[PDB]
Formats: sequence, structure tokens, C-alpha cells
Amino acid sequence: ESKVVVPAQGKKITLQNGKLNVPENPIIPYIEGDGIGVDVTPAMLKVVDAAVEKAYKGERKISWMEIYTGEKSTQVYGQDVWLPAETLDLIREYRVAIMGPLTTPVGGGIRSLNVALRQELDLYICLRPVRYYQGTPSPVKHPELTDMVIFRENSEDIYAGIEWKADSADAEKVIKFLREEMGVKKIRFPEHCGIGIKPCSEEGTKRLVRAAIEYAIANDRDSVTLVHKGNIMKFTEGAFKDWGYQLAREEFGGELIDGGPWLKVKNPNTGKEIVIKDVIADAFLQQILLRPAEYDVIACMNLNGDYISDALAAQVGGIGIAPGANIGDECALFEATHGTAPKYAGQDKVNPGSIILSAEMMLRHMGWTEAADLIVKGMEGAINAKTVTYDFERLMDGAKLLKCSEFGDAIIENM
Amino acid sequence: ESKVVVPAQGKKITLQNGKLNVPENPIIPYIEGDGIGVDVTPAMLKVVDAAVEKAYKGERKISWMEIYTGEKSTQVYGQDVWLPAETLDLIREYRVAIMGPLTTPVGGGIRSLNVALRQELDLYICLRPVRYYQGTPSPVKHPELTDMVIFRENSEDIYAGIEWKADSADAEKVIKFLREEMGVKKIRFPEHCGIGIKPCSEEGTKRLVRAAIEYAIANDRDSVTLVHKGNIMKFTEGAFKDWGYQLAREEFGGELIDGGPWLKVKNPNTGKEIVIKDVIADAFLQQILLRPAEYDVIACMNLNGDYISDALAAQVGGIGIAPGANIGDECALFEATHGTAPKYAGQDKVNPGSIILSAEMMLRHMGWTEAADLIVKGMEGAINAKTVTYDFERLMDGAKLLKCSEFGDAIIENM
Ligand SMILES: NC(=S)c1ccc[n+]([C@@H]2O[C@H](COP(=O)([O-])OP(=O)(O)OC[C@H]3O[C@@H](n4cnc5c(N)ncnc54)[C@H](OP(=O)(O)O)[C@@H]3O)[C@@H](O)[C@H]2O)c1
Ligand SMILES: NC(=S)c1ccc[n+]([C@@H]2O[C@H](COP(=O)([O-])OP(=O)(O)OC[C@H]3O[C@@H](n4cnc5c(N)ncnc54)[C@H](OP(=O)(O)O)[C@@H]3O)[C@@H](O)[C@H]2O)c1
Ligand SMILES: [Mg+2]
Ligand SMILES: [Mg+2]
Repeated sequence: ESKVVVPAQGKKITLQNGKLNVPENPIIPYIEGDGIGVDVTPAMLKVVDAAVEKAYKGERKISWMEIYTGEKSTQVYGQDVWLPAETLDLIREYRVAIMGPLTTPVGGGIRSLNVALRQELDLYICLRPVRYYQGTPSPVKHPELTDMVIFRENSEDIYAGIEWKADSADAEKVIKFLREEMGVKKIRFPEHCGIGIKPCSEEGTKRLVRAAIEYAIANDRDSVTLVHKGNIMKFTEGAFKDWGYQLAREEFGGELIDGGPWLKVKNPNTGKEIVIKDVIADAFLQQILLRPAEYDVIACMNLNGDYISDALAAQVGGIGIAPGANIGDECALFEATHGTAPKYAGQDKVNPGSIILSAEMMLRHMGWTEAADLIVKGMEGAINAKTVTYDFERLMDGAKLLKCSEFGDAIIENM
Repeated sequence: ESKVVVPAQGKKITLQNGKLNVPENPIIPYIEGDGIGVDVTPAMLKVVDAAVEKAYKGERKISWMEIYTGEKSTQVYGQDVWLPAETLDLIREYRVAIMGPLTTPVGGGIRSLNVALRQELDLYICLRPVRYYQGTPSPVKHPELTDMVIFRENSEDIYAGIEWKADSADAEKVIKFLREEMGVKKIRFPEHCGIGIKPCSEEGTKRLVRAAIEYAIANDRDSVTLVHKGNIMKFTEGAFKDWGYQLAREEFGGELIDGGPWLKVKNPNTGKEIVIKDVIADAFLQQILLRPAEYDVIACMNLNGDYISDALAAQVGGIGIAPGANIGDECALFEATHGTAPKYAGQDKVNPGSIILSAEMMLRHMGWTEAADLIVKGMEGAINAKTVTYDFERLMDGAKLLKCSEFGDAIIENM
């Protein structure tokens, strides 16, 4: 008994030849989000509607359709309905959707609803661009040097969720198999030992890296860096790196730079030579602080991508305004990347910048680049004006403190 | 046919009741290290001898004994001798040793000689303190707020080196077992798929965390933070966190703070209440930049520790002066934490600060705290004086450029 209401006015986005066909009146599902979702989502809807209205002079308008996942879903659909099958169907059917932060319960056997959405819908790209907005308080000296785009593999790695508890019958069965059938002698303590499995495939790797290189081409970026810990994990992380370079050679004409191992890929549109290179993951966490200007598009596995995107967001002062998308071949889900911060829920206090910039990505994904540009311009102006929410204000001198809703308005005021 | 020469003058350190018994004339094995090892090691020997001479007025003296691992070992012992069994025996027998950076070959089937040393000798603690030295050029605004000590688990995690290549008979055998016998359906692409195993045990976890809490007590530190990605890896990383808290409760009288989950442990010597807490790994990489003063002793698994120690070293401008130890119940191996940087080898150019501060840790481990304090004082003075090696100098104005050897001398000059 669906409680979703399909908008009377509005038409479904469709997909033909890997190209989105977006009508003037697209229906866009949104999940409000739990906790501060109640604050940031209304601000997002208003900012997006204003950008769309202004950009296309009223010719285009989104028909927002609320759908459910998280604690709110339990209130709507019932007790154990954290992720209704209907939500998976609707996101796939309508092609483009956006969500606030989600509450995943503890003590009931769910790792992460965000991860569940990504995997169930096969949204294999976690796309997280990290740039600096002039005027943002930052813990680093030169945050303006950071302008990167993270392509985080979203469907494999240790995120597969394949593991067994220490002392469980299953764990002991796996360990026995490893020691006795596979001849494994490297388990230091085989008793009271939890076990996890890390898969990495050629297909999984290459579809991710393919998207990263296509993005570098489409957006005239300077380089793609494969980040990995392949010196220790030779057959997963090392394989990821090798397959990435191979893909560049086989599909994009990548040629050896000097004596290797870096490659150059010719941008078929601009003639720019895009560098394909690689950095070991621990060293990369140093490089993003010490030589940020040398990095651009980043391609990495699921866990590394999780870490890198957080580290980069922190350094640009963007912990609360970091945008994110999850993109697959059939649909895409844009998301606030911060948590539910329930202590502030309903106080109209927190920064709606993250979900707003994820909506910017959404508009851009829809081909509505003018509306997207207006959001960027608005965000830039508001931050430059020092008219900001508490999280920025408390780190600044001479700023004007704005509520969440009010910061949404300041963004519009600056379009 | 050993090519190691046991010093005529000198006596073996011994171990009784988990307490080192260090004579006035201890024999200390050292590995010179490959590449820039030839530059930084001589500087380390000179600085350490000066600190020891000055601290104890000639009553004490180290008898250095060269031992081998890495490319130099192949030159001494022969073609495929990258890690002679003799070196493992000698480090265990003499209890305390130090090494420069090592060349691990590529294309011959060795992940890392550093990891091999750690695992073979069961040096389950990777101890990496990260502090700021006034005057060091840093990419962050307030590096002085960083004063942490990393306890990185050194014997388990994905470092166990258990994995199989995509398309290999073994990989397919493991995957078949997983899908057919374990009923695993979560492998997105089971073909052309590499597989790695991640173990985490109660014993492995608790011996690491035990050392971290004992350290916090011995050194009157403020808190121990368990860092993990337990929300996704419930039975490895999540288990690590749970066992860590449990250890604090069961062995150290840890009591609930407020409504949890943090605990307080009473320092039995100073009565200080040590906070035991936890942070998810991605968030922690933000916290170390945004709220560094809130963190002190860190306890984490092998891979997370690898990443965290690099990230912290970068932020204090200490990429080339980060000290490190590997400690087990029977012996300890102190190490330069940077690479071999062969392009500079023999030019007397690079920073010997890392191996020098690892030697400071070594002296402190030996109970020679006065000599260790002299090295710290010397390092602080030299850096404050802006008499520094090229890696610092190029980031500063009005500094005096010193050779590697000369910086070693400046450290002595400042004792
Ligand atoms: N079971 C669940 S739901 C769970 C558990 C762990 C992690 N996560 C995930 O991991 C990430 C972090 O989540 P979390 O739960 O650890 O964070 P939360 O507890 O929800 O938020 C922690 C702090 O981040 C700051 N913050 C978050 N959003 C903000 C905004 N829009 N404006 C200003 N400040 C903001 C606030 O800092 P101050 O209080 O200092 O102002 C807040 O107290 C999220 O992606 C989340 O989905 C989820
Ligand atoms: N197969 C081997 S041996 C291998 C491979 C990968 C990683 N690792 C390990 O991973 C870590 C990093 O090693 P790596 O090989 O990637 O680094 P390296 O190539 O050996 O060094 C890279 C750069 O770091 C800087 N640097 C290193 N030591 C320095 C010092 N003492 N003073 C000043 N600058 C210094 C230099 O930067 P500038 O040129 O800019 O001045 C150097 O070019 C090490 O722990 C290493 O053991 C080992
Ligand atoms: Mg994350
Ligand atoms: Mg490392």
C-alpha cells in the first residue's frame, strides 16, 4: 500500500543510448533524511527551485516527489521498514533522485542504508568533488590549491559485507578451509578470530576507471591518479592499479611518459595531454596536504575513497558542505554526505551546503548546467559575504550568523 | 658463513621479567639501509654517540654491530639474500636494533622487507609518535596542536598477506568455496576477481590495546582513542573496537562516562582519569586536522595505522623526520620511516631527522632517558635555529642550508 504520491503535473525522465532525456517538468524523487534532514532538505528544495526558475525563466520546473528510507520510513511504512522495496523501484524508474542524511539503526543487523542503496541499485561510482570556496575557514594554509574530483569504486572491496564473527561456526569453517585446504599459515591467531573477505574484479575496476577518464576528458581535467595500497595487497589493490593503467592503454590510447610508469592520454576534444599516474594510499594522504595542486581526478577503491573524500573535505573547511553523488548505468542518487546530527534537528541551525551542492551536481547531471551554475555562484557569493551558518561563523571574525533557512536565502540572494 | 662481526668490547642486553637489563656497553645491531641510508645512518651514529657520551660522562658507550637486510644484504650474502636468517636471529638475540630505509625488490615476490621483519619477529606494536618541532614548515595553520602517539597493530589485518590473483586456480577455488559452501552472494563480479583475507583476533587486538593503555599510564597521557571502521567491517574492525573497550574494563577498571560509550580509566600513579573513546576512521582523518588537541594516544589496526601515521606526519611538516619503532615481547626494531630516495643517495643531502628520532626512541626504550632527552633538545634547537636540510630550507625564508652530516652536527651543537 504505497504512501508515495506521484505528482499530477510532471513527467518521467527517460534514458536512451546512455543519454538522459529530461523533460521540462521532470519528476524527481527525494528522501527528506532523518535528523537534520528536516532542516537542510527544505532549504535545498527552495534553492533548487529558485535556480531553476531563474535559469529557465519559468519554462522548467521540478515536480518533487517524496519517497522514504531510514527512520522516517519506519514511521510511514511500519516497524521494520527501513528501506522499502518501493524506494529502490522508484529511484530506478525515475532515474535521478536526491537524499538527506539517513539514520541506520544499531543492534538490528544493518551496516549502512547508504551502502545498501548504492549496492542494491548498482551505483558503482561514488563521485565526490572537493574544491575550495573563498572565505571558508580552513585548518590549512592554502586550501585554494585543492580542486580534485574523487571517483570512488562503490560496489566491491571490503564493503561487500562478507565476514563472520570470531568464534562463530562459520568463521571456524572458513578458517579451517583456509589453513587445511588453501594451506594458509599466515593467520597469526586463528582462534577467536574474525574474518573478512576483500574482492576486487577486472570488470568492477574498469567500469570505475573508465568513468574517471571519461570525466577527465569531458571536463578537460589535467590528470587521473590511481590511488591504491598495491605493494601490500598485490591482487586486489595492486590489480586495481594495473587494470586502471591497462584500461587507459587499451581504450584511451594511453602512451608511456618517459620511462614509465605514468601514461599520457590525449584529450580528443582539446588536444590536452591528460596524465595517468598512481600514488600509494598512505603517501597520498600526505600528498594532498603537501602538494595538492599536483592532483586532479582521483580513481580509487571503496575504502580508500571513503578515507580520501573525508580527508579532502576537512582540509578545505568543507566537512559540512561536501557534495556527493552515487551514479550507475541506469540511475543516480545524490546525497548529503554528513550525518543526521540529531542534537540539532529541527533547530534550523546546521549548514545546508552539502545537500545544496549535491543538488548542484544533480542539476548538472540532468544537463541543467545553467541552474547548476547559479547555485555555485550563489554559494560562492554567500560565503564570500560572510553571511554563514554557525559552523562557519564560530571559526570566523566579523561574520553574520545565519540560520539554515536564512543561508539558503543568502544563496538565492547571490545568484 | 656469517659476515657479521661481534664487537670485541661490548655485552649483550638481556631480558628478565619483561624488563630489559642494559649494560654500560651494550651491543646494538644496526642495518645501514639502502639508498640514502648511506647518508642518514652515519649521522645517526654520530648524534647518538654524542648524546650518550655527554649524558653519562663516558661511563656508557654503544658497541654498534652492522647487520644486513635489503639490497646491501644481496651484495654481502649473495644474489637472493634480501633477508638473511641470521638477521632475524641477531635482532632477537641482542634485543634492541635500528635500521635505515630498505629496498624491497619488485618483480620477485616480496611485499615489503619492513613488514617481513615485523611479522617474523612478532613485533606486534608499530609505535609512531607524532609531535611538532617549533620552526618546522607545515602546511597547516596550527601544527603545534598535534601531540599524538600511534599504536598500530603490526601482526594481523590485511597485512597478513593472504590473497590470490584474479583468474588463478586458487582464487577460483576460494570463490567457489565462498559461493557454494558459505552461501556468499555478495561478490559483485566473481569472474576475473582477486580475493584477499582480513583477519582480526581477540588476542592480537588485546595485546596491542594493552600496550597502548599501559603507555598512556606510564606517560600520564590524557586519552586513548580506538580508531576503526567498525560500522562496515563489523567482525574485524568492529570487533577490534569492542575488544579494546572490553580490555579497558576488564584489566584497567574502565568505567562508563555518562551514558557511554566512552570510559574513564584511573591512572594508578597520578590519579588522572584517562578517557577511552573511539572514532570512525574516515571521520578521524578529519578530526586530526580540525580538532587535533582532543587526541592523544591512538590505538588502531594495521592498515588504518599505516594511513593515520602518514597523515599526521604530513601535517606537522614531519614527512622526513617521523620516528618509528616496532616492538614485541622479546625484541624491538627502530626504523627510519621514509623511503630510500635513491636519486639523492650519497649526496649527503637528505634529512637524517627520522632515523635520529627513531634512535631517540631506542635510547628511551633502553632506559637511557637522559641521552634521549639530549637528542630531543638538540633537534629542537637546530630546527629553531633554522639551520636545516634542504627539505625544510626550501620551504622557509632566512634559513641556513645544511648538509645531512652538518644537520647531524647542528643537533649535537644544540645539546
Ligand atoms: N548509524 C548511523 S546513522 C551512522 C553512524 C556513524 C556514521 N554514519 C555516517 O558517517 C558520516 C558521519 O556521520 P556521524 O553520525 O558520525 O555524524 P553526526 O553525529 O550526525 O554529526 C557529527 C557532527 O558533525 C557536525 N555536522 C554534521 N552535519 C553538519 C551540518 N550540516 N552543518 C554543520 N555541522 C554539521 C556537527 O558538529 P558540531 O556538534 O561540532 O557542531 C555534528 O555534531 C555520515 O555520512 C553518516 O551517514 C552514520
Ligand atoms: N620497494 C620499495 S623500497 C618501496 C616502494 C614503495 C614504498 N615503500 C615504502 O613506503 C614509504 C615511502 O617510500 P617511497 O619509496 O615512496 O619514498 P622515496 O621514493 O624513497 O622518497 C620519495 C620522496 O620523499 C622525500 N624524502 C624521503 N626521505 C627524505 C629525507 N630523509 N629527507 C628529505 N626528503 C625525503 C624526497 O622528496 P623530494 O624528491 O621532493 O625532495 C623523495 O624524493 C617508505 O616507508 C618505504 O619503505 C617502499
Ligand atoms: Mg565516509
Ligand atoms: Mg606507510
